Parts: sequence; C-alpha cells; structure tokens
Amino acid sequence: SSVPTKLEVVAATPTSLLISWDAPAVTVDHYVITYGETGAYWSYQEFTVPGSKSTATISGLKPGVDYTITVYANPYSDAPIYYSYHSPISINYRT
Amino acid sequence: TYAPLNFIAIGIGATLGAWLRWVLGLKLNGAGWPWGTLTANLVGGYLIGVMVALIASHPEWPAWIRLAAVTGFLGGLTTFSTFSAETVDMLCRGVYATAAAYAGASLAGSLAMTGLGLATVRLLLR
Amino acid sequence: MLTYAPLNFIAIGIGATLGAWLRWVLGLKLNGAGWPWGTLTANLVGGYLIGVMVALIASHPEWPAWIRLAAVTGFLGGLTTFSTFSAETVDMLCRGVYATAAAYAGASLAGSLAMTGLGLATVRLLLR
Ligand SMILES: [F-]
Ligand SMILES: [F-]
Ligand code: NA
Repeated sequence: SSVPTKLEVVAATPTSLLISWDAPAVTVDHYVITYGETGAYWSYQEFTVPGSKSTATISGLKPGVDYTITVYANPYSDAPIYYSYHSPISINYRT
Repeated sequence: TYAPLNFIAIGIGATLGAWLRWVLGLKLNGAGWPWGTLTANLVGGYLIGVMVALIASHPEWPAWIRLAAVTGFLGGLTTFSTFSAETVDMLCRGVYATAAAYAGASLAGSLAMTGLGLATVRLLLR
Repeated sequence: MLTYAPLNFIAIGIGATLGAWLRWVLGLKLNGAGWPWGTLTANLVGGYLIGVMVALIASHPEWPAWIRLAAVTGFLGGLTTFSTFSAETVDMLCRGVYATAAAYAGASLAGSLAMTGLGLATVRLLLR
C-alpha cells in the first residue's frame, strides 16, 4: 500500500519522459519526484508537483541510460517530506 | 550564576528565536532547497559575529544581555538538528549533489556570514 | 488544530526554552578553551534525537502535530545550534589553529549527520 500508485511512463522520447500515477482519492499536499541514472546518485535530481497533479514530465535525459523514477507523497501542509508516512512508488525506464 | 533571571532570559530568548525560525521554514523552505532554515542559519551566523564583536568592546553590559540575545535568540533561531535531518533526507532519497551543495552552503556560508558580522562591527568603530 | 494555532507557539516556546537551558548548562559544564565539548554534545545529541523523532513521527501519523512542534521545532530547535558553532569555528581560524578548526567543522558536521542516521536506525531497529 503505497502513495501514489500505478506509476508508469506514458510518453517517451530519446531525451524526455512523461510519467503518470494514480493520485489517491484524498488529495495530498504535493509530490516529490527524484530521478537519475540508476545508481549514479551524483546525477539524481528532484522536483515537486502539486497534489492536484497526477502526471509529470522529465526532460534532459541521456539515451540508452537506465533511470530510476521515484515519487514521494507529502500529506503535510506545513512539514517537510521526511515526516511523511507514505511509502514512495518507483519505476525504471531505459532511454 | 544560575540566577532565576538568567533562566528567564534564555527561555524568552529561545522562544522568540524559535518562533522566527519556524515561520521562516513554513514560508520559505522551497521545493528543492531549504531556504527557511538556511536563512535562519546565515542570518543567525551574521548576527553572532556582530554580537560577539559587540560584547567584546562593551564588557560593561549585564550577563543577561548575552544570555538573552546570543544564548537565547540566536540559540533558538539557528539549528543543527533540522539541518542534518534535511541533509540526511537528501542522501536518503539519493540526491547527493544537493546534500553536498546544501552542506557546503550551510558550513561555508555560515562561517563567512559570521566573518562579515565581525568585519562590520570592527569597521563601524574605525 | 490548524497551522499558526496559539497552542503551537506554546509547544514551540516551551520546547525551545527547555532546549536552550540544556544547551546552556552543557556549554558551561563541559565547554572549555581549545575545544568546545558542550556545543558539540548539544548538536551531536540533538542530531541523534531528531533522527529518532523523525522516525517516530513518520511511523505514527496518529500522534498530534504538537509532538513535532514541541519535540523537534521546540526542544531540538533550542538544543542544537549553528550560530555558536560558527563563532567558535571562526575563533579557531583567527587564532591560527586551522587543524582544530577543520577537526571541529568535520566532527560536528559529519558527526551530526551520522548521529541522525543512527537515530533513524535506532527506531527502524526496534519497531520492526
Ligand atoms: F542550513
Ligand atoms: F545536530
Ligand atoms: Na538552535
């Protein structure tokens, strides 16, 4: 039981990805997406999408590289994400 | 001296500094960079260079002025626990470049701000 | 409750107060010229405890929000300190002893992070 769920790549190009997930029926405050070359943590980046959003676009990627995309949900309106009680959902897309 | 008026200057000082740090975190802590706590640390770092240099040239001030503004306000304004929690969380999620950039900005910037806080007082008297 | 509630400022002030009193004594009983043991203990102890508090709150969503404002934003916010550390480190630099300066920044920087990791590990160890 994670939040969000059914994360996937809907549209993909050689240098961009469009990910989608199932926003829970109860809106969260915002999500935090972290992505990067699987293992290469000095390449990991992160951005935040509002709770109303259920899709995000990841651009500026390198071809043929295996990426890990993780989405963290923050239920708090006034606390950072490390206080969250939601297990993130993560996927992996190549290219 | 463990005087009752001493505990009253710490509590009143930390209570104010904490509140200001809290509100800074709420309104400022951005989407990828903790501007709220970094602000409280840099500012607090600059204000201690002024207070320390100021308490040096005014040894006639009472013992509660330093315990209220340095041990009280700045003691509660800046934090290390909230800094390492945030930094450790960045490492947890894998953003090592951000954690490194955040640690550096906090450490170097705090030292330099505390330096500029001393240089301003010494330049002010000369 | 909601954000900015009067009971929140109370939990922050009380926590920050008890946090500064503990930091103040520590900075007088163990703090000595050449090396500030008091300031290092307040930050290291605080760094470990916030790791514990963050792990507890994450696994106990039911707890009221004032446990976080009192224990973390309050207590651990008055216990730890970046200001006094920055001043002590800049004193070491102007006093020439660059070796102990680096030894201090690294000890309290990497020390805090490691202690936070242990705090997180301590909780993760027992709840499971
Ligand atoms: F910081
Ligand atoms: F700490
Ligand atoms: Na503090």
